[PDB]
Amino acid sequence: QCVKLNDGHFMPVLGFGTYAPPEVPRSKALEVTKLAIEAGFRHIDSAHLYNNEEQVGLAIRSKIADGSVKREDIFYTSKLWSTFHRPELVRPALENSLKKAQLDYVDLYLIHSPMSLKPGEELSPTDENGKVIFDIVDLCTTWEAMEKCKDAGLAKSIGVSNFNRRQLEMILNKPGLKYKPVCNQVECHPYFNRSKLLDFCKSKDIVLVAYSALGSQRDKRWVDPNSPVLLEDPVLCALAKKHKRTPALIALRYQLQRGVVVLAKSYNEQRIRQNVQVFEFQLTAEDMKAIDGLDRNLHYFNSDSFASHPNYPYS
Ligand SMILES: NC(=O)c1ccc[n+]([C@@H]2O[C@H](COP(=O)([O-])OP(=O)(O)OC[C@H]3O[C@@H](n4cnc5c(N)ncnc54)[C@H](OP(=O)(O)O)[C@@H]3O)[C@@H](O)[C@H]2O)c1
Ligand SMILES: CC[C@@H](C(=O)O)c1ccc(-c2cc(Cl)cc(Cl)c2)c(C(F)(F)F)c1
Repeated sequence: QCVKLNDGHFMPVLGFGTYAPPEVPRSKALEVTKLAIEAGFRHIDSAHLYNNEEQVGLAIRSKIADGSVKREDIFYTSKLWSTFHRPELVRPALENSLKKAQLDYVDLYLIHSPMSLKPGEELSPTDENGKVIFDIVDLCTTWEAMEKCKDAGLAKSIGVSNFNRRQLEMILNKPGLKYKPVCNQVECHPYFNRSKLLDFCKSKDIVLVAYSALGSQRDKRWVDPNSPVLLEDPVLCALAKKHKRTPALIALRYQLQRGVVVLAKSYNEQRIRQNVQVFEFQLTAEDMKAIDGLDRNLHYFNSDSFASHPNYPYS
């Protein structure tokens, strides 16, 4: 139930999203990560931005101390936040994540976003008028510092997130490139299937990783409340009736059958265990076709602040 990356390492096909808005107490992240591991999740997706590596790190070590799982069985993912894009800031930001998560290494270390921000300890650098402050960093130099982390054995694999094709090509055509990004974690779901980008990554042996596969958490901070609810789609519901499954299981299985590693966030014990039921059933060739036809080029995250960034991936 794993896929081989272009560096030889293997990543579980289903991953547990660990982001919850800050209004949720951080103790929940420690509990649901235990429930997710008990339910079958081995791939755990986190980030320095999420502010939960302390809790997710303890939940991993707890379930290891239980004997329920071993560290090698767990595929931990972290992300380098935008404020730490400069080369001298990459390795310090990774070992800080390692120190907080109580880990000697991360399985996967990502560039969280190509939209560089002003360097500093603050994650949302704001100016006097409410503007988020942008920065100008050559991401090829950022990637070089990621390569030094993989050679230092602090990240078994390295990759990117929220990169478009041309932003990927910039890395792929970098003189002196030592490692290729094993993955590119982007927003992907039946409404935003990213089919064109998916064929590009497959032709370079880059694993597409779908976040907001269940249509996101719909935070009013970033999501228009008038956008359609993904899991209330008539086609996904009608397929949920046909396979006696849930609309969510249809959305996750769709990504698995098309070669996309899927993430699934949930802070409810019953919906955590229900998500691993994605391995019990299968969709026909027709049903995969029906889901492909729901595409509407709709990304649920939309903000005017980032849309003026020169590295804003969408257009
Ligand atoms: N690289 C990036 O830039 C990036 C961006 C966004 C997200 N991510 C990662 O991807 C993960 C998932 O993305 P997301 O935050 O948008 O959440 P999501 O996977 O799209 O899920 C959306 C909502 O669906 C609910 N849910 C879970 N299982 C369900 C089920 N069987 N049936 C019905 N509803 C279910 C969950 O609510 P409940 O919690 O109440 O169960 C969840 O809030 C995140 O946690 C994060 O790790 C990465
Ligand atoms: C809050 C959750 C967080 C996570 O990583 O889970 C997250 C969600 C969405 C985005 C995002 C938003 C836009 Cl509008 C465009 C794009 Cl490309 C990406 C970002 C990012 F990358 F901006 F930081 C981060």
